[PDB]
Amino acid sequence: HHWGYGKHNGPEHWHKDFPIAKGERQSPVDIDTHTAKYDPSLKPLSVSYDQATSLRILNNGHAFNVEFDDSQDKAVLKGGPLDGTYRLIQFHFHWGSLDGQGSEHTVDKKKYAAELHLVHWNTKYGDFGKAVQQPDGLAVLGIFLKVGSAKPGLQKVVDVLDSIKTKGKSADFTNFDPRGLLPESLDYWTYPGSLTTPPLLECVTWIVLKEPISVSSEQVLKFRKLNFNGEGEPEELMVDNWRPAQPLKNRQIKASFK
Ligand SMILES: [N]S(=O)(=O)[N][C]C1234B567B89%10B5%11%12B85%13B98%14B%1061B821B326B%115(B%12724)C%13%1416
Ligand SMILES: [Zn+2]
Repeated sequence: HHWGYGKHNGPEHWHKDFPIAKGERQSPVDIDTHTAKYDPSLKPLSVSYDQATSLRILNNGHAFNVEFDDSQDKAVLKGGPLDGTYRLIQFHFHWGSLDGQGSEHTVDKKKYAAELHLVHWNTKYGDFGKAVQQPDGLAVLGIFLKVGSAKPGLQKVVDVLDSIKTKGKSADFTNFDPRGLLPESLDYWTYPGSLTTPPLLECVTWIVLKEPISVSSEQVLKFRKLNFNGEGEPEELMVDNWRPAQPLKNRQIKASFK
């Protein structure tokens, strides 16, 4: 009886196996733009993805994951709220069954069609597994998707999804440049939170970009043809793989922009 997004194993059940689900710094959260405060102590954000080496794309039964070679300092996130250097390990999306839902973070309670998460670990901790035992182990760059014009930098991902339809399937996915998934502006909000999936670990410095990227209805429709189930099992479309907003508790959301 594994965790998932259904009625009997979804977000309202996760706390039974992962009691940190009811913790003091869970994600995602609603970003109340009027309560968010500009923070002059934030340094410029540095997203340095020129040398990123992608390896593989994987359907893990919850999302599709594009995985990178993180054995050297290549694709790194620095600056902003971060102390030190965080290495890109993978990215994935959360999306809806309909265009009106799919994001995990919300903005004044607005839900976007999807949300991209670029996951990075703090290189002072040596490896990802050690980083996830630290309160500043991870940084996730979150980017909202709205439906409108196509995102040409996404199409290579969309086009390989047919080959990883079911849980456990993977495909080679080299030479993919995640710079093509970024909006023009790096204006962002930041707060301390958690992974939004089990194990829900409270390691994450969240950096959520204000500017969404636009993707086409056809692009997102292809996300929604993936399957949660494995090959030869009854078809359950991979849709609505998002956790809703959690209590803000004793936190403040800071803005990089005035
Ligand atoms: N939405 S999230 O980025 O908080 N969680 C996604 C994960 B997938 B699995 B991979 B590993 B586990 B799960 B957790 B991070 B990485 B990424 C770790
Ligand atoms: Zn995620």
